[PDB]
Amino acid sequence: IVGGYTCGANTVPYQVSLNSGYHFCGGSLINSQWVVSAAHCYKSGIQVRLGEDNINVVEGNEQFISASKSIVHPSYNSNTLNNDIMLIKLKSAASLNSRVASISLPTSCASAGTQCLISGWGNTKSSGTSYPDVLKCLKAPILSDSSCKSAYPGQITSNMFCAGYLEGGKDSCQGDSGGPVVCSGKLQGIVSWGSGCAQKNKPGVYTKVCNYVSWIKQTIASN
Ligand SMILES: [Ca+2]
Ligand code: NA
Repeated sequence: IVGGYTCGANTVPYQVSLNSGYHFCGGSLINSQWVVSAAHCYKSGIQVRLGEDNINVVEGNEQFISASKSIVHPSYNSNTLNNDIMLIKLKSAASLNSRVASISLPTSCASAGTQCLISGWGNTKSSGTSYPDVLKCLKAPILSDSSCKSAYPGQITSNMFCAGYLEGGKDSCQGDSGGPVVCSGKLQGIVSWGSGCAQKNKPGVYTKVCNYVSWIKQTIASN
């Protein structure tokens, strides 16, 4: 996250860290046994870490659970990153508590102008590399699709939306992928891609979760 602030320990209780010997992507807990993340974060041998704040120090509120199965969306295109979403089933159910809670799926899609909260353990520099150890947060609005499509011609589909600051300065970055975008108490996006981080006229691009609630609900009930 570039231009964000330190969230505070366990203030984003639905945020998860996917680890394969190191933190490589974020995710969101949707219920005791399922996590949603981006499909481009797919890897075999994932350990989901919940109740995390400093990912390098065990502070006591963490739960490390291995994934029993991963489902990448049937229409995921790794070239355009259209349908960038995947579900992960935990080997055991997580114990939900004050520090570990799930996020609710949306009943409708959000409007341009709505403010959201984006969080993650990714790079914090637009031009440089600085990876933090504690969770960072950033508040950003959803941008009109017109401004999104004008920043990226021919690349935006109906399953994506942009959020951020066209002036640059604030944005999600790599290491934040798969993580949540929550607006009004519902999970509306997943960190997917963008052009660099916090560059002018290059806002972040997110997976539009309101278009996948039926596939999500149907898939977790059958697995
Ligand atoms: Ca920790
Ligand atoms: Na993240």
